[PDB]
Amino acid sequence: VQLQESGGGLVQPGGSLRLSCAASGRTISRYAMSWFRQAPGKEREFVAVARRSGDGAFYADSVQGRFTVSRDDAKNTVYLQMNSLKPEDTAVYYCAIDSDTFYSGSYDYWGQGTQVTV
Amino acid sequence: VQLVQSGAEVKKPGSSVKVSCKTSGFNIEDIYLHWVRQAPGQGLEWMGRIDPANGKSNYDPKFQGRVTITADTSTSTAYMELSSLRSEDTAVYYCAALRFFGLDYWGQGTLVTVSSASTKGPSVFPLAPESTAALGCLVKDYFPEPVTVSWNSGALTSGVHTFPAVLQSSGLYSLSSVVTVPSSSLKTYTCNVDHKPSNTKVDKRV
Amino acid sequence: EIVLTQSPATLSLSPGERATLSCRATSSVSYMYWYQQKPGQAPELLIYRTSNLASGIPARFSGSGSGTDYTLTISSLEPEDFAVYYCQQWSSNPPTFGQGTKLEIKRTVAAPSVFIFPPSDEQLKSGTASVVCLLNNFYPREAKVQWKVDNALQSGNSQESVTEQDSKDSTYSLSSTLTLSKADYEKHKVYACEVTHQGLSSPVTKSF
Amino acid sequence: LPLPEVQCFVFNVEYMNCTWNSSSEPQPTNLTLHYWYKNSDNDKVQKCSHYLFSEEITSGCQLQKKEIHLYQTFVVQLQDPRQATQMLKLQNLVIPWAPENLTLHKLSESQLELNWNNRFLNHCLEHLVQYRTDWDHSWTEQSVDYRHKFSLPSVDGQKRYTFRVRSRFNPLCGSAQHWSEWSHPIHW
Repeated sequence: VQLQESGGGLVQPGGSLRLSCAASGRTISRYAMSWFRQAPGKEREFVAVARRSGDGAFYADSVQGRFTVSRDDAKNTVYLQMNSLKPEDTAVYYCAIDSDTFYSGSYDYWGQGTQVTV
Repeated sequence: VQLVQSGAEVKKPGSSVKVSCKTSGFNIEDIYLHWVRQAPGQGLEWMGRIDPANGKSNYDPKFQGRVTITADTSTSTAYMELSSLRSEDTAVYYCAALRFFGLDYWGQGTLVTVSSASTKGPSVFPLAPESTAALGCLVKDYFPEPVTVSWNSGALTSGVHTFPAVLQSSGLYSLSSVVTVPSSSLKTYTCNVDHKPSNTKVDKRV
Repeated sequence: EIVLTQSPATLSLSPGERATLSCRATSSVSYMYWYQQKPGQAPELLIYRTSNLASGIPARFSGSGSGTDYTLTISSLEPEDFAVYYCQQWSSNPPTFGQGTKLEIKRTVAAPSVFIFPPSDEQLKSGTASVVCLLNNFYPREAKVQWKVDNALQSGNSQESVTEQDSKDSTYSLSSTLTLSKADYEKHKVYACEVTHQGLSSPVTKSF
Repeated sequence: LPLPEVQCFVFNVEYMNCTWNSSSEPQPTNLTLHYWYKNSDNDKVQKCSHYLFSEEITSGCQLQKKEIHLYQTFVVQLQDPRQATQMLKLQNLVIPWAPENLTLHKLSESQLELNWNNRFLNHCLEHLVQYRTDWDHSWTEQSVDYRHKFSLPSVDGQKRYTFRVRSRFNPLCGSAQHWSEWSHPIHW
């Protein structure tokens, strides 16, 4: 799998941004798809996970109520919609695919990432 | 209006267990009494049914040879007898009643634990290694369930996680009771284990 | 028998949302009955004859369906609504239940706190060694624990036990025990527990 | 001679009291009651267990909550130990308990909002507020919908207003025409 992230850019505080993770090599219809963020002055932090359609979408405490993970299985794409962005959200966002179909967090293929500056 | 069942029974493999269900608040012969078992951590499993008025019983093909359901209208009590007991028969057996629609009334459930092991007292071993550390006591090799675990005689109740017992391959049970406390407080911490079936009380300092 | 398949196996939703539980039967059934089992209690009928509410059941619950496909709907979720629901049939003998849909509380994702406990000296004197790995306060439930004894995978030597969802914070705790003989315990030197969860970018290892 | 009519009444969907006038029989007879539901999973009629006794004779029966299935046909049979069968809709027989915790809120000088807490779901209940004045001896009636808020826009502080409310299982969840018992009147 070759995960590619796109949509990163400079956004004013309180704005909205959309990130897209495209998967090339395997179909996402069977695997969970997770977004992680890494601040320049921090370590990598879990943001959200979009599981298989109908299995729910889980979020971190910080992004709860603002971010939403959508899952376009036809295009093998996973989207992250951020609303009410804060300067604390300035980080590089990476996208990983959970190789375990049982959702045990086996992230083998990671993405290149996109810098989102607020 | 209640269904009252007999107490939990610890049986040996190859034996038989007779679970009773006494009905109050209505007539036994006016309902249909169904027997439904639930294995630990599993779904409901229908075993059989009986029309107490006529005495006719219908059994699930899985138990068609082994289970026998009878009724006594004089005492208003029904019995389910399961023979050739196996360790796969360890389950909670409920009596349900069909009066108008569905299984209206349910019994509290009788736990039947099938095991060849005998009553053994628990062996408590200390489990000891962030700003918060974790301490615990390993309750091992006891039979039967349950084991009551407390910390500092009830003083600790916040970070106490007691895990459900896992049946070992040896037929005995094991559980771990873990408390989570600040590392600076490392205050004396004690695990109190009460196994009433063997009349055992252990106070272990971890 | 008419096997009933209930989806999803677990349904994690926050209070106030709408829950839909599906029963599909291999063959057509006239009606569907729904039962709610709380932990430590007997099952309790909610829906009878595919749509009708049992006695004392609040109006949040609804039922619908036909043929093989049936659905139980909860318009609003409440704290007393998070239980295991079972779909049952009576059309064909014998009566059959669904394997159950555990309705779960959906909080935010929390990575498991991992601790390692070596066996005590007393247990070694007895003749056995048990190494314990504890995962504390993690959501969701799905986590993987594997034992790296001297960097070698161990299979069949471990047993896992997970608590129910905590009432205060709706999280989970798990304990994995590794049982070995004292000789086998002394053969090796480094004992490690490696844990993978969805909230963790990389596996967390704790060793002694 | 016809058997006495059974007058079943459901109370707050908690218990059902069924009663009959056995005194009409010249010979005191302990009439038996068998009840069931049409199109039920159980084909066996239910015999009454919680019998009510008056004048040393069976006057009725009492059914508990798990026996009360509204929106299903309840068949009651008075049997002489000659049968009398009545087909009933308990949805039209539910008598709610009286409204509780009556309280008047003085939103404005001329506005008085009467609010009451009912012991059953408010949506299924339509209320009837009767208010009385020292001069208006006749109890003025204003039916109130499932929303239990009666806002009188024209009140007098000098007048000693008395308020009393009676609920009814009507019309959302059932078409019961039997009003509940009056609550304890509150004065202002």
